[PDB]
Formats: sequence, C-alpha cells, structure tokens
Amino acid sequence: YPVFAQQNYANPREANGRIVCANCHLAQKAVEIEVPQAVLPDTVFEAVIELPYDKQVKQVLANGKKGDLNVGMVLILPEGFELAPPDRVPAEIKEKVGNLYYQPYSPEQKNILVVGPVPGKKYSEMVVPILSPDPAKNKNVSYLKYPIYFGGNRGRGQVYPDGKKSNNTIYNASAAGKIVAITALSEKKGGFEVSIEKANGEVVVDKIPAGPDLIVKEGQTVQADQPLTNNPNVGGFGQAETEIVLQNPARIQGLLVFFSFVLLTQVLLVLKKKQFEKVQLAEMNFHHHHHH
Amino acid sequence: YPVFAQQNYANPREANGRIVCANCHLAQKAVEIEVPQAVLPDTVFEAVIELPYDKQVKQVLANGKKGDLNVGMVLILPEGFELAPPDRVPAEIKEKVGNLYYQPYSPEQKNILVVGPVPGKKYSEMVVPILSPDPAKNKNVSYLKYPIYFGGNRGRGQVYPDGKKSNNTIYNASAAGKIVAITALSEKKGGFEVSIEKANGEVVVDKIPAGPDLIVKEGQTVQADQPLTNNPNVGGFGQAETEIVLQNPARIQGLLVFFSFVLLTQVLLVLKKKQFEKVQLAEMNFHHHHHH
Amino acid sequence: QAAKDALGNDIKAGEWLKTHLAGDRSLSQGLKGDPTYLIVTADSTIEKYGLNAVCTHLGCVVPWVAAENKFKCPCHGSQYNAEGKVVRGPAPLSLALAHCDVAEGLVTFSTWTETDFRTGLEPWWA
Amino acid sequence: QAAKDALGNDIKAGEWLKTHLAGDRSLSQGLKGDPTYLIVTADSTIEKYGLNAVCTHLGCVVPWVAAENKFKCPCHGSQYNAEGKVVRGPAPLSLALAHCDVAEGLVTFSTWTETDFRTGLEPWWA
Amino acid sequence: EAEFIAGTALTMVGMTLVGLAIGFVLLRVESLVE
Amino acid sequence: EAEFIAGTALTMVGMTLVGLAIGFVLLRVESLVE
Amino acid sequence: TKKPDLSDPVLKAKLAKGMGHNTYGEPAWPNDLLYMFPVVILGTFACVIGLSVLDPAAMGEPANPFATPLEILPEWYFYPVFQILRVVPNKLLGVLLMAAVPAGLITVPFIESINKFQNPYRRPIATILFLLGTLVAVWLGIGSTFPIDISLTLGL
Amino acid sequence: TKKPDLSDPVLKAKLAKGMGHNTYGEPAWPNDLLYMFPVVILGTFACVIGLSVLDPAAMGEPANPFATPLEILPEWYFYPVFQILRVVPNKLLGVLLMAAVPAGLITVPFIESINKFQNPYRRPIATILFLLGTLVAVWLGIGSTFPIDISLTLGL
Amino acid sequence: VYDWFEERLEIQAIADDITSKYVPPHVNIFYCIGGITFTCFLVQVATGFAMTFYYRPTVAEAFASVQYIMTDVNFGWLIRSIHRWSASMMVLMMVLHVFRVYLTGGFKRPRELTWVTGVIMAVCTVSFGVTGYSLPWDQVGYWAVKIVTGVPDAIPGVGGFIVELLRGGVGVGQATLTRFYSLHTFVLPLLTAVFMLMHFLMIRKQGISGPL
Amino acid sequence: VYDWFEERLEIQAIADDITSKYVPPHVNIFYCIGGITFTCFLVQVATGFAMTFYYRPTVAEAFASVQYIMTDVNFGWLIRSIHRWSASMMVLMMVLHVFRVYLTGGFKRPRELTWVTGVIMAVCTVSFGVTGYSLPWDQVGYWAVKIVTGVPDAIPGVGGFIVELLRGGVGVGQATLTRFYSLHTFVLPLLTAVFMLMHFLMIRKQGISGPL
Amino acid sequence: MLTITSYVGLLIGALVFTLGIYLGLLKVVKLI
Amino acid sequence: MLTITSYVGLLIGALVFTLGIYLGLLKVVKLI
Amino acid sequence: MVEPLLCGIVLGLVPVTIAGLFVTAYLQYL
Amino acid sequence: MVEPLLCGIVLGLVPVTIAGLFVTAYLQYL
Amino acid sequence: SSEVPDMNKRNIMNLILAGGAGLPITTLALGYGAFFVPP
Amino acid sequence: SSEVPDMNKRNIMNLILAGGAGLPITTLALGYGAFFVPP
Amino acid sequence: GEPAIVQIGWAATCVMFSFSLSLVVWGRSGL
Amino acid sequence: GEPAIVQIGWAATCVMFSFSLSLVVWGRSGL
Ligand code: HEC
Ligand code: HEC
Ligand code: HEC
Ligand code: FES
Ligand code: FES
Repeated sequence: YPVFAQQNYANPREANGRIVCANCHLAQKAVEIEVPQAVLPDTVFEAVIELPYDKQVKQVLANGKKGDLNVGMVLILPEGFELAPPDRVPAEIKEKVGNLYYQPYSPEQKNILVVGPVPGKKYSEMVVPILSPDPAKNKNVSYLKYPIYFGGNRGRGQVYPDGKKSNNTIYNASAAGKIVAITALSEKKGGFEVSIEKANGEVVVDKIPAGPDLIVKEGQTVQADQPLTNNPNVGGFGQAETEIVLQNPARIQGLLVFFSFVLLTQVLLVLKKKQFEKVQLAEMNFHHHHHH
Repeated sequence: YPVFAQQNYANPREANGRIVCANCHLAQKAVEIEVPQAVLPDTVFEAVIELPYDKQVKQVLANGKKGDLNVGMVLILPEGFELAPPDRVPAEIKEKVGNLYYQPYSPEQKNILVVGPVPGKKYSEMVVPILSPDPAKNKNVSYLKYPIYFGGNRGRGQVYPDGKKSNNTIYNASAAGKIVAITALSEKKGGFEVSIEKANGEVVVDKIPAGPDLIVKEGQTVQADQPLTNNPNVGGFGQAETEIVLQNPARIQGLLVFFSFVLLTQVLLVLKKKQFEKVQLAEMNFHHHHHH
Repeated sequence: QAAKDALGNDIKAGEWLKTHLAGDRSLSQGLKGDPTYLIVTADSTIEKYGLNAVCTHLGCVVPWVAAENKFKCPCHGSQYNAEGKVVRGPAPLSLALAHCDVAEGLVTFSTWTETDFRTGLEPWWA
Repeated sequence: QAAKDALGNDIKAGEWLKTHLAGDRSLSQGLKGDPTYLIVTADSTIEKYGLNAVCTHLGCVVPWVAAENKFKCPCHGSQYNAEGKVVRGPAPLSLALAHCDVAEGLVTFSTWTETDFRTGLEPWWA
Repeated sequence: EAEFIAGTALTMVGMTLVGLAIGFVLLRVESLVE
Repeated sequence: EAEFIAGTALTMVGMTLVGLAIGFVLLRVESLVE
Repeated sequence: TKKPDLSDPVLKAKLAKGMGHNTYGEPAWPNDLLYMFPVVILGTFACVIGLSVLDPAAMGEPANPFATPLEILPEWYFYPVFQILRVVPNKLLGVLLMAAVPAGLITVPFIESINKFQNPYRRPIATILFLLGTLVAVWLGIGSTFPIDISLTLGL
Repeated sequence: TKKPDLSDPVLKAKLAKGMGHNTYGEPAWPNDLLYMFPVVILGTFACVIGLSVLDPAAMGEPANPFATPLEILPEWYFYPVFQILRVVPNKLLGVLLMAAVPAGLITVPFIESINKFQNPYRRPIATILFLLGTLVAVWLGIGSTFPIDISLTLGL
Repeated sequence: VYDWFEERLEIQAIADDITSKYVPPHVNIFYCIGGITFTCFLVQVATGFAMTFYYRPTVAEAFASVQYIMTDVNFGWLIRSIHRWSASMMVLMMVLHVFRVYLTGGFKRPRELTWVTGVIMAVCTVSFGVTGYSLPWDQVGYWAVKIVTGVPDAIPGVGGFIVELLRGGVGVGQATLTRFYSLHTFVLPLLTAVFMLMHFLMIRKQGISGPL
Repeated sequence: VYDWFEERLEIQAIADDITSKYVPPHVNIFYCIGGITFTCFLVQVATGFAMTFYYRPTVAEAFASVQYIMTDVNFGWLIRSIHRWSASMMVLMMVLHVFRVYLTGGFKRPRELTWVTGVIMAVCTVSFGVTGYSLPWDQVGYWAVKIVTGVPDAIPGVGGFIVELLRGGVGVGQATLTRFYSLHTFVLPLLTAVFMLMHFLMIRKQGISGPL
Repeated sequence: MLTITSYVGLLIGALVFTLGIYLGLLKVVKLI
Repeated sequence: MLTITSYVGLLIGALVFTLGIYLGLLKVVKLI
Repeated sequence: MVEPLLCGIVLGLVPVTIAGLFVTAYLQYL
Repeated sequence: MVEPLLCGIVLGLVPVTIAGLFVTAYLQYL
Repeated sequence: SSEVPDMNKRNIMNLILAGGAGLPITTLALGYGAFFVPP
Repeated sequence: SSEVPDMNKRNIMNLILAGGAGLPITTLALGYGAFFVPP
Repeated sequence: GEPAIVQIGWAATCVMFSFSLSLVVWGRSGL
Repeated sequence: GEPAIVQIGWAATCVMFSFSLSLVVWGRSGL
C-alpha cells in the first residue's frame, strides 16, 4: 500500500530512479502517464495515468480465496507543483477525475501524490488535476522543462513491511532433501506443512499458506531454495517518466515576432535575387554587346 | 625588541606583507639580504644581511642620555628551512657569523629566526647559516623557487606593547591654546610639564619625558596635536624580500644533455646547408647548361 | 582497509543489522573507495566476502535485484548470480571479491588473493 | 546592514575595544561586503562613521599608516587624511562614509546620504 | 508513445513535401504573372 | 641590486657581441679552409 | 545560364579528371552566395530557435557515482552501436564491430573505385548495400529502446 | 645568388609599388626555411628551457581581497605607463596618456608618409623621436621602481 | 577607397575569383546540407563560447553553474537550449550530408581525401557530443563518461593506459571533468576547425563533383 | 605516390610557389625576430593547452591546481615555468621586432595595414599577459585584475558598464576569474590567431620591404 | 488540432504575405 | 667567476665541437 | 533517456531525404 | 614585485639591438 | 518579356533588403549581447 | 674551388641530419607526453 | 491539451521549416 | 655562492644563446 511506502520510505524514489513500491510488489506491468507538452503558470492541467491489467483474471485475496484487484499510485512532481484544490478544478474535469482523494506523501512533500487502494475495476485509468506553480510569486521555480515520475500498481504485494512473505508469492524448499509428507492444516487455517527429509536424516517442515498451489508431490526430491509452489501473483508494478514545460507566453510571442522578421527578410532576399536576374538575363543577350 | 613581537604577534608578517616590528619602530631605513640564486637539498647556505646606519650619530637612551644603537632582525624562511645546527656549520662560516645566537620565533616556527638586541656597532652586518630541506625525506617541500622575507631594525622604538610612547618619539599638544608655562621636573626625573591654556580658560598639562628637545617657547600659541618637541629617533626599521631556488642537480644535468642534442642538431643543419650550397653554386654556372 | 558508510563514518556490524535484514545486499564504501556491496547471510549476519559493484563490462555500478536473486547491470544487461559470479555477459568477469571481517562492528574490507572459489580460477582483480 | 568580522561573526563594540586600543583604524566587513575600517575615538570608543577602504583611484584597498596619521594607497600613492578625505591623488574622491551605530556591541553600518561633512559637498557614493 | 515518434516522423515527411510543393506553387504564379 | 640588473644587462650586451664575433670567426675558418 | 564548352581543351582536360563542373551553370555570386545562403541560414536559425523555445533544455539530477540510472541510454546516434553491444556476447567482438563503422566507412571510396559511376541507378550493388545498411542501422537503433529479449525483433 | 633584372617590366612595375623584393637574392628554400629556421627555433627553445630550469616559476600567496600587497608592481612592460599614472595628478589625464601609446603608435605609418625613405639616416626627425622616445620609455620604466618622490629623477 | 586597398592587397584578384565560380544544374537543394551542417557548427561555436562566461568546470560547481545559466543568465535558457538542440541538428544534418554525397558518388576519385577528412570530422563532431554532455556533471552525462571512457580497456596492453589518459587517473573524477572540458572547448574545436579547413580547401580546389 | 596526390591536389603549385621565393641581401638576422616572436607564441599555445589538463578555474581550487602542477604533474614545473618565461619573451621579442620594423621603415606605404594589424596583435599579446597572471588567483594576479579591470570607469557613461562586463558584476569575484579564463584560453587565442593570419597573409602578398 | 490548423492557416498566410510583397513590389511600386 | 669561466670554457668547447665535425665531415669522411 | 521529438524528427527526415535523393537521381537518369 | 633577471635581460637586449640596427643601417647607407 | 530594372530601382531594393535583414540580425545581435551583461 | 657533393654524399648527410635532429625532437616529444600521463 | 499560444508556437515553427524550403525552391527555381 | 652544477648550468645556457647567434651568422654568412 502507498501508506506502507509512506511509513517505510521517506523518499519514494531511490538514487537509481527505482520507485519503492517495487521493494515489495515484485511483479512488473506496464503503466502510462501523459501530460501536456507545456503549461502556463498557475494553471490546472491534468496528468492522465493508466494501469492496464486483465480484469478477467482474479488474484489471491488476503484470506485465501480469489478476488478482484485494487490499484494505487505515487506521482512525483517538480517542487512547486501540487494537487489542484477543488475550488480550482473545472467541473467538467472533476468529472474525469471521479471520486478519488489524492493524498500528499507527507505534509512537506505536497509535490508527491498517492492514491488507493481502490477498485482497479473502475480506476484502472485515473486523472489527476494539477496546478502549475508561478515563477513570479514563488522564486525556486523557473520556466524550465521539468520531469514527472510515476509509480503504479495493481494487485497485492509479496512482502510485508516486517519482511515476511505473503499468500501472493512463491514458496521455496528451506533445504534440499526428500518430501516425506505434504500434510494439510485445519480447514480454517489453510495451507500445508511440507516435510523435507535431508541427507543426514533430519526432517524440516515448510509452512505454506493458502493461495499458492503446491507443485511438488510426496516422495519427490528437491534442491534447497527450489519452488514448492507456483507464483499466484497476477498483479504488477510499473514505473514511467515524462516531462512538462513550464512555459512563459512572452517567449513564444517574441519567437513569433522574430519569425516575421526572418520571413520578411527571406522574401526580400529571393525577390531581390529575382529582380537582379532580370538584369543578368538582359546582358546575356548578344544585342546588348553588338549594334549589328 | 624581537621578543616584543614574539609576545604580541603570533605571525610576524601581516597580510599585506608588512613586518610587525613596524607597528612600534616608526622610522624607516634601508636594509639588505642576499642569498644564493639556488641551493641543493640538505645544504648549509648563508643569508647575508645589512642594517646600515650612521654609527656616528647617537640615540636617546632609555634613561635620557645619549648612546649607541643596537640591532635586531626577523628572517622568515620557507617551511622546511631552519637554522643550521652548529655541528653542520663549516668552521670558516662560523667565523663570518660571530657570536650571535639566532632564536626561533616560537617552538613551532623554527623557520622564522630572530636575533638581537645586540651592538649595532659590531653587528650592522650579519650572517645566518641556513640548512635547506630535502624533498626526498620531507614531503611538504618540493623543488621550487621560494621567497624569504627579512625584517631589520637598529635603534629604540617609539611605542611599547602597552601602547604608551617613549623617550624616543615626538610629543604633541594635547589640545589647542597658549603655552602659559613650560616648567621642568626634578633633576632626577627629567623632562617638563607644558601648561597649555585653552580658549575657555582651562589649563591642561602635557608631560614630556627626557630625550626629545622642546621646540616651543612660553607665550606662543599652538594647534592641538601640534609638535611640542623634535623627533629624537635616529634609528629605523626596514623590510626586504628575496627568493631562493631549491635545486635538483638532475634537472641541470638533463638540461645539459639536452643542450648537446640541440647544439649537435644546429651544426648538422648549417653544415648540411653549406654542403648543398656547393651544388647550388655549381648549377649556377653556365657551363652546366651549355656544352659550348 | 576499513569500510565507511553513506556519510562516510564507518559501519558497526550491529548498527547495520538493526536496519539491514537478512539476505541483504546494499552498497557502501569499499576497497579503492569503489562501491562495495554488503551481504547478510541467511543467519542474519555479515558475510565473509564483499562484492565490488563495478560491472566488469563497461563500468556501470550493478544493482541487486532480489526479485530474480541476482545482480543485473542496467547498461547492457549483464547478470551476476547472488554470489557475484558473472552468469550473463557482455561482462566477461565476475564482481571482484574482498574479505569482510568483523571485530567486536568495526567492519573492514580485505583484498582477495587466493583463488576465486566461485570458479576455482585465480582472481583477475589481482 | 550589520558589520561582521574576520571569521564573519559580527562585532561586539566591547569585544572590539578589548583588543583594539584608542585611535584604532583596522578593517572589517562593511556595506556591500567591502572592507570598511573601524575607528576608535580619542575617548577609546567607536566612531559614528566608518571608512570604506576601496581607493577611489583604481581600486586598491588603502591601508592606515598611523606613523604619518593618514591612509596611504600602495598602488599609485593616494593619500587620505585621518578623516578619510582625499589629500593626495591620483585618487579624485574621498573614502566613502558609512554610519557606525552601536546598540548595547551589535555594531551595524548605515548608508550615508547627507552631505559629506569633510568637504561640505554632497556624497558621490550615492 | 512509439506512436508519438512515428507520428512526429510522418509529420516531418508531410511538412517537407508540402514545403517543396508550395515552392513550385510560387514558381507557377511567377510563371503566370509572366 | 640595481647593480645586479645593470650587471645582467651589460652581460647580455656582452654575450651578444661575443656570439656574432665567433660567427665571423667560423666564417673566416671556412674561408681559410678554402 | 552558361553551357559548358566541350570545344575548350582546358575544360575537356578537367572533365577528364572529373573536374571543371564549377565552371558552367549559373553564377554562384551573387545569385546563391549573397542571396540564397542567408535564406538557408535564416531558415536554419528559425527552426533551431523554434525548437529551443518550445522545448527548452532540461536539467538532470546531479551525478551520483554510487547509483547508475536504471534506464540509461546514449544519444540517439549511438543507439545502433549500443544495441550491437548489449546484443553481442563478447565484450571485444562487440567493440570491434563498433570501430568497424567509421573504419569501414572511411573505406568506401577505395573499395568502390572499380565502378566509375555516380548515379545510384548505374550502381546496383552499392544502392542495395546502402538501402540494406540503412534498414539495419535504423532497425538496431529502434531496437535499443526495446528490452534486450525482444530488441532484435522489436516484438514481431 | 640572383640579381634583380631591372630590365624586366614586371619587376620594375613592382619596385614602383615597393614590392618584388622577395624575387631576388638567395633562394628561401631550402636555404633558410628548411635549414636556418630550425636552428633559430632550437636556439630559442634552448634559451627558454635554460631559464625555466635554472629559474623556475614561483607561487605567490593566495589572493586576499582584504589586503593589498604593500609593494605591488605590474609586469615590466607596463612599468612606463604605471609610472605615468602614479606621477600624474588627474585620474583621467593619466589614463588618456596610457591609451595614447597604442593609439599614437598605430598612427606612425600615416603621420610619417610625407617621407618616402627607409634608412634611419635619411629620416632625421624620425630617428631623433625614436631615440628620444626610447629614453623616455626606459627612463619612466626604471623610475616606477623608485619612490614616487624621486622616481622622476631616479635620485639624481 | 577600393583603390587604396586594391593598390596594396589586390582585392580584385579575390573578387574576380569569387565571380568566376559557377553552379552546375545538377546541384539539388540537398547540396545545401553540407553548409547547413557548417552553419550548425558555427552556431555551436558562438553559443558555446557564450556559456564559457558562466560555466564552472569543477565537480563542486558545475551542475550549479549550468542551472544558473538556465535560471539567471539573460537568455541563458535560450542559449543553452540552442547549444543543445543545434548539437543534435549538426549530427543529423551531417548524416543527411553523407547520404547526399554517397548517392551522388561525390566521393569517388578524386575527392577521396575529401571523404576521408569528412569521416574524421564526423568523429570529431560525435566526440563533441560526448564530452559536452559530461560538463553539467549530471547522472546521465556522468555515467556516459564512465562507460565511453571505459571501452578502451578492451585493447591489450595499451588499453588501461588509454583509459587513465582519458580519466586523468583510475576512475572518473574531477581530472576527468577537467580533461573533458579541455577536449570540448579547446582540442575538438581546434581539430575540427583544421580538418574542416581541409574539407573546404579540397572542395574548392576540385569544385563540386559532376552531374547525375 | 606524389603522383597520386599531385593528381588531385596539385602539390606542384604549392611546391613551385615555395621555391620561387627569394631572400634579398638587406635581410639582417634582425629579420628573424618576427618569427622568433611567433615561435614564442606557438610555444605558449602548446605549453598553455597542456596546463588545461590540470588547472581549475574557480576561486576555490585555482591556486591549488597551479601548485599541483608545480609539485605533482610530470614536468609540470618545467611546463609552467616555460609558459611563464616564454610569455615574457614573446613580449620582449615583439618589442625588438617593432624596433626592427621601424628602423627599416618596413611600415611605410604599402604595408600600413601590416603595421596596424601588428599593433592590434601587440594589444592581444599584452592582454594575454594580464588575464594569465590572474589564473592562479594569487595576491598579485588578483589585485592586478582589480586595478586593470577598474581603469575603464574613467570613461563617462559606458565606463561602469564596461567594468561590470570585465568583472561579470560589481567587484572582482569568481565571475571575473571565469570570464578571464575564457578570455585567456578562448578569445585572445582566437583573436590573435586571426590577426596573426592577416599579418602573415599581407606580408606574404607584398613580400619583405625593400633595401636600406 | 488547433496546431494542425494554425499550421495550414499560417502557411497560407505566409503564401499571401509573400505573393503580397511580390505583386505589390512588382506591379504596384514597379521596382522588381 | 666559475660561471664567467665555464662560459668561456664551454664557448670554446662549442667552437671546437663545431670545427671538429666540420673538418671531420669535410676532410675526413669527405661528405661535405 | 529517449528523446521522442528528436527521434521523431530523425526517423522522419532520414527517409524523406533518401527518397528525394533517389528521385532527383532518377530524373537525371532519364 | 620586480623581476631583476628579466629586467636585466630586457635592459640589455633593447639597446644592443637598437644599436645593431643603426649599424647595419649605416653600413647600407654607404 | 518585360522591363529591365534600372540601376535606381535596384538601389531601392538593396536599401529595403538592407533594412529588412536588419530586423532579424539586430534582434539576434541584441539578445546575444544581453546574455553577457551580468545578472 | 673543390668537388661538388655527389647525390649519395648528399643522402648520407640527410640521414645523419635526420638522426641528429631526432635527438632533441624526441626528447621534447617524450617530456611533453610524459606531462599528460596522470600522476 | 496544451495552451493555444504553445500550439500556435509549434505551428509557426512548423511553417518556418516548410516555407523555408518553399522560398529556396522558388529562389533557385527547383529541386 | 651557488653550487657548481648551477653555475655551470647558467653558463651552458649563456653559451646556447651566444653560439646560436654564431651558428646563424655562420650559416647565413653575415649580419
Ligand atoms: C512492502 C513494505 C510494500 C510496499 C513498499 C508497498 N506495498 Fe502495496 N502491498 C504490500 C502488501 C504486502 C500488500 C498485500 C496486502 C494484504 O496484506 O492483503 C499490498 C497491497 C497493495 C494494494 C492492494 C491490491 C489489491 O488488493 O488488489 C495496493 C493498491 C498497493 N499495495 C499499492 C502500493 C503502492 C502504490 C505502493 C508504493 C507507493 C506500495 N503498495 C508499496 C506491500 C507493500
Ligand atoms: C612595540 C610593541 C614593538 C615591537 C613590535 C618591536 N619593538 Fe623593538 N623596541 C620597542 C621599544 C619601545 C624599544 C625601546 C626599548 C626601551 O624601552 O629602552 C625597542 C627597542 C628595540 C631594540 C634596541 C635598540 C637600541 O637599544 O639601540 C632593538 C634591537 C629592537 N627593538 C628590535 C626589534 C625587532 C627586530 C622587532 C620585530 C621582530 C621589534 N623590535 C619589534 C618596541 C617594539
Ligand atoms: C608595430 C607594428 C607591428 C607589431 C606589433 C607586430 N608586427 Fe610583425 N611586422 C610588422 C611590419 C611592418 C612587418 C613588415 C616589414 C617588412 O615588410 O619588412 C612585419 C613583419 C613580420 C614578419 C615577417 C618578417 C620579420 O620581420 O620577421 C613576421 C614573422 C612578423 N612580423 C611577426 C610578428 C608577430 C609574431 C608579432 C606579434 C604578435 C608581430 N609581428 C607584431 C609590424 C608589426
Ligand atoms: S557496463 Fe554492465 S552491461 Fe555494460
Ligand atoms: S588605486 Fe589607489 S593609488 Fe591607484
């Protein structure tokens, strides 16, 4: 969960650009994010994100049964960029957004937004109303091309903050040996205890929760760290990056005035060329050099 | 005294290169210092200093009478350079030096040497045995051209560490007014008390020690800060700077081998020129082009 | 040589395991100042050997991807197994080793001279 | 503006007079960061005005030569009297003034606007 | 966004031909203005 | 040390003339070797 | 205009060495030099300043010698070589292929002298190799933006 | 050798414009170019490397924007101008005189065209002014190393 | 006036030469590409030299100075952006120029050296690009340096020696930044300028290639 | 081989030209001075460029890097010392060259521009000297900058504007060091090189002046 | 869209501005 | 002194070395 | 990181240019 | 600070050169 | 055919063309210069 | 007069001269290069 | 969904590129 | 009172200067 991140990661982004949601959410699935090429100061533009996944398949739920997936995300914006306050968002836009309540990664990091968990059935595609800062007012924000880092996931994680696995990951042989017995646990406890007999004769027991399906039968031999189950996880995390240009109208205006100076000049040049070729053509006539 | 410096100046040299002996010794007199153009490592060369002054004139002694002058000096050398130990100084040199006992400005600053007070009658010219450091051993000393700053004085100062003047400076009118009375003090106390009557009628008294001669008579009027005496001081302080090159024989050797390569080449060039001019001269002969 | 940390203030084997769980493989100051990883045995303890992150291919500091149980270089796709042995090129060699001895924290890195146990071949980083 | 010291840690009028005797004229941080001298009245106290050391000729920071009772520039021989007024060129103007007010130390420099009392002429540094 | 580059790409091809064409367009006008 | 520079100065003047001279000296030898 | 005088021995001589082509046609001055050049130079300036304003340069993050960006790519023009590298096993064989480019390029004029022609239609094999080579370079380049696993097919 | 042919109109023509002097005398190649040049260049290298070794460069003290070296001088070649400055009252009149140098120098060829001669002995006033000017420049220079009080007389 | 100059420089000769030149009809618009490339190079020079008045080539202040140009220098953003965009354009235009030359056989005897010099210039240009991106000392430019600068170790013997020359020691540090700045703002220009001069000289001497 | 080249560059022409040149008998040894000067300039270039691989143009590390060259760089001391000595020599030799030219009237019509260009070069050279001494950021070089850089305020109006351009702001700081480095290692060379080219070209065109 | 429009708009504009100055300079002021 | 001596010494030396190679190259190997 | 717009421009101009060149070359061929 | 050796060299060569120039100039004068 | 631009009609153009080109050239010039004036 | 150096006697010199000049040129070359090899 | 100024800006630029070729083709009579 | 190597060094250098002129005067036959 994004809160997990918040609780265990001061900065959701690592030196190499990896987003922390990946320390636990071990699957990988494409994501999207699109924003305008550029935006004027103190304006509300929208970040459009996509966390595509096959809504047909079902994941292993917390308990042990199979259900629907939820989505969450972390959007990292440039200093100065923050969530547009409801009183700044156009009604029509508010529509595209839906009933989502984007939150600040922390009281300080208002430039980092998180959301979810929420029904990925309805929010596999989201819209985030954002408000560009204003160089005039705020100083530490100039007209530049800024990056935007997006993190997105749908599905349950593989590790908990404390480090222990979960019902949505793969389980491996705590050691090498022979499977002497795969015995189940209370009907209302779920899972099994895979008993593995080493070489010395010692028997170790590997607790496996409900969710993952065993893929080893009794009597077969196994290599340590070998998979005892399949990988139930059907969700996935995905990163993405992009940029946004905080524009200043004045620049494009000057650019336009400049263009006209150029265009003017270019025409005068070629017209002048043509004018003179008149002359050139004339003097190329023999009657110019001979009275006959 | 150099000790005064030591006691009141951690570093005998100021940012702008001025030597502290000048904060008190207000007169100015030329000095000299000469050392070799360069010197090899771990070698004892000699710094030759001169503090010229007219040994005929006499200065105002501490008490009040007039006597001979004493000299002192501070020599600042590059880190690594220190006074050559007696067991390193050639006998003949020890001669040139005389019975002078150069001292370290402080236990750390062994690279700064002081001497005196001593009879300027005999030591108006001094010789200082110095031992160049060795890049090989000591690291923070390389083969470079290093500076040497010399400070030199002969005669008594004008200010004491506490700030008060002395019998060897000029005394001025503590205020403007009329000299109502210049009265002397105990025959064994010396000096006078110049009584000056301001404008308001108030009379102030200006204590003057023995040594400086009064140059104002009674009844005459004076402007504040105006001189009441002449300037007895007949001594003077002088700074000087120079450099020394810590040489490495290997460099000059290579330089020499190089020179021979050049010299060789130059000769071969001009000889080759001459050889070919033989040919040129030949072909310039008509008989070369015509059988006749 | 001693192994300093992020802010360059040496690592206390204890202080390190308070935050670094088991099977841990994160970077730190290593021999020659290069980034050298620090492993945490299954027995939540310091490993005897340290791995130098410098990819033997073209130079990129290789990251540990615990999801696939191996170091995977982001530059040209070099893959070294959990032990540091090159498993995928273009990298031709394995991540140089270094001894990691503890002394009551006071963790220090030692140069490796003996044969590379991961391939029996004598070390190339010597 | 406040006037810092050598190590840039403000001047305490008291701390300053403990070391700086009377008739003192040594430098310190001044307005615009430039080197601004600090005078000690005959009454071993801080003077109301501060003198900016920047020689009005070509730029050299001018030194106080108490031996001749005046500031003498080492570059081309400019001479300003004890008050800061240019007495010898090529310097055409005097060392800019600045107000030096005390506030229980807490010494601060103030910009000078009123006429230059040293010549009655209005300030040029404004 | 691979569509974006392919788009941009195709766009340039577009712009180029349009430009040359308008070039001849002018030449033609000049010609007619003959 | 003003003597030093004047010395150095005069020295160069010296070196220069000596050089040119030895130049002719060689020319002369070449000549004689004629 | 000014047609070439194939009567002139001077010209014929040059034509023989493959020269003199700058001695006939339209005057270069002021026609192109003085008039057209500026037009082209201005067009170029417009286009570049255009892009610069609309799409300014970005700042990255300061260098961190202890962390290599996960997605680290070279400049577009290196994309092909880059791909060759990640896709080729040997670390040397890869580098050689790299060097091959400039090396081989600087060969063309020599290993292609047997044919005295210029027009591509009179140079069959060359045309093929050029076209061929172009696809290969463009293909590899596009591939370098794909996952090593599928870059050699661009997922097709 | 090769004497000038005062019969040739080409040469005469040049001689008229003050040229063609490089068309007679001794061949420049290989005589000087190939043979002498190296000799001179090597001599120059020797001399400079000589000085460099025997008298290496020195380090100063780091810049201290709060303290100006008491004895602060410019490079030798500025000595004259420097002296003019410290010795002249006005801060402007001084600077003008400074600029005058390059300014006036760059004039010589024009304000000295009335005379068609080269040899100094056929140019009386010029010779005097040169000599004159040389003493003045050298004198001022030497003076800049003396105390302002006596620099204009060098204590004499 | 013309008289004054012509009477001692012979402007005529130069003029007369410039006039004598003709442009044959097989010269497409594609033949403008070489010059566009050149134009880009000149732009780079101006635009580059300009940043020399603000950029600091040291690990401690490089990234900062670049930012300063982007935020405080008058048109600083416009300049850097131009340097950036125009560098990419120079390379692209160069490629197109090669295409033109190849598909007109303008490299066949003679002109072979014209092509050779060209390829060298191609290398210089590409070299400019690499050293350039290292200057702001950012994550990308840095690692780029690390990687490129490493490649050479693949050569036996000399390999390592080279890597150290390029990095001013073992590993990428200030020395690397220092040498790189020198290469970008002193050597590469110098070199490029030289070969560019040869390219031009030869081109001028042999005139454009022939028709078809 | 000569054939190969001559068949497409016409080496002959160049060769033949070089040969045709003669040296008239009024040419003293003093006529070598111009070239010695040039030799000094080239030495400066090589020797200067070399320090570009170690010197750091920032107030925080300049004085240090210079020292490093004097203490750690292979022959670093020899190089810097040469740059130092040879710079002084270039100026001195230049002066002697002027003497030669003046006392042979080699500046009289024509050649007047040859003299003008020369004087400009004289300024560039002298300019190299000033910016150079500021680089190590030592007491002398510093104050020298402060003083020189100030002189211009004497001009009405534009004066201050200029001082700020030279210092990159009010007062001498890093910006000053930065601009100065650019001037010393980029502009002055470029400029000098240009005028030096003109000097040479004209000299070659008009040949040495006449006899006496 | 606005973009792909402003393009064709401005393009046409340029063409006009051109032809404008051309015809005006040729036929009106009769200079060309 | 040593200096003003080594000068004249080395100078003379150079003169010898020169004349040496000259005469040896001219009369001995008869190449010049 | 990939420069889309730039890449677009490259991948666009490269072919349109090569094409034109073959076109003009063809025209001359006839 | 003054550079004695350098100054020596300057003050030495300047005159010896000027002299030579007047000498050769004279020789030609005759 | 038509009329051949007389010298004068040619000087007029040169002037217009000059003035025209002055616009973009002056703009560039000024911006570039502006950059150098310290902030 | 004397004998005029035959071609061969001229090639010999060129060789000696080459080898000779190689000394100072190689020295300079190597020192210069040395400088660039980092400490 | 960028502001208009911006889109016009891009367009303008796209025109400069294009019309430049136009002017060249016109000025040179072909290509 | 400098070491000998040093003084010889200076001398050597003083010779290079001098003899260079010599070689030039010889090689060029005058001046
Ligand atoms: C390990 C400390 C985690 C980090 C870091 C993140 N998540 Fe997570 N997440 C984790 C677990 C163990 C689970 C399963 C919860 C359970 O016990 O049942 C999850 C689950 C989610 C979900 C719910 C998915 C679903 O029910 O379909 C979402 C939407 C989610 N996590 C989002 C998310 C984001 C956006 C993160 C980075 C900001 C993130 N998680 C980090 C463990 C961990
Ligand atoms: C003021 C704090 C001083 C400083 C700093 C230095 N000196 Fe001094 N010196 C001072 C005084 C007041 C006197 C007179 C002593 C007396 O009370 O009778 C002196 C005297 C000397 C002398 C003796 C001269 C003589 O008797 O002829 C010498 C040789 C001397 N001082 C040397 C000297 C040196 C070398 C200094 C700097 C290292 C120095 N003094 C500093 C006051 C002060
Ligand atoms: C005061 C003007 C002036 C300056 C400054 C000047 N020159 Fe010259 N130079 C001349 C003139 C005039 C000639 C031609 C004289 C003649 O025709 O005989 C000349 C000729 C030359 C020559 C050819 C012959 C010769 O006399 O050596 C060289 C080489 C030369 N200069 C180099 C330089 C260099 C290098 C510089 C320094 C940057 C320089 N010059 C500075 C005026 C100047
Ligand atoms: S440097 Fe690691 S894969 Fe290339
Ligand atoms: S700057 Fe003070 S006298 Fe020149």
